[PDB]
Amino acid sequence: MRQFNVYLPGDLIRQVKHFAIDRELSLSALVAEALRSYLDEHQRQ
Amino acid sequence: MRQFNVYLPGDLIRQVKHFAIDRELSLSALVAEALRSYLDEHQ
Repeated sequence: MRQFNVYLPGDLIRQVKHFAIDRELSLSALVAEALRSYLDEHQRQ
Repeated sequence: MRQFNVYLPGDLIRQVKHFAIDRELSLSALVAEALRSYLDEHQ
């Protein structure tokens, strides 16, 4: 795993952490899933 | 806005970065949309 750094709205970051807490997910796992799901959804040729 | 630091698979990071290049997005815009869409769909 490598370090990934990006600017986001502070309230988005809070919503993501809240969501992780409710599903007992690590941030790394949740964020990875959200990114993979978006890339999958938006893939084109 | 604020810095968000998280550890991810290196190959996913590269994939994300390549995608942002091809779609002419900032990483901030891309990541924000992926997270927002994920949260939106799953609530």
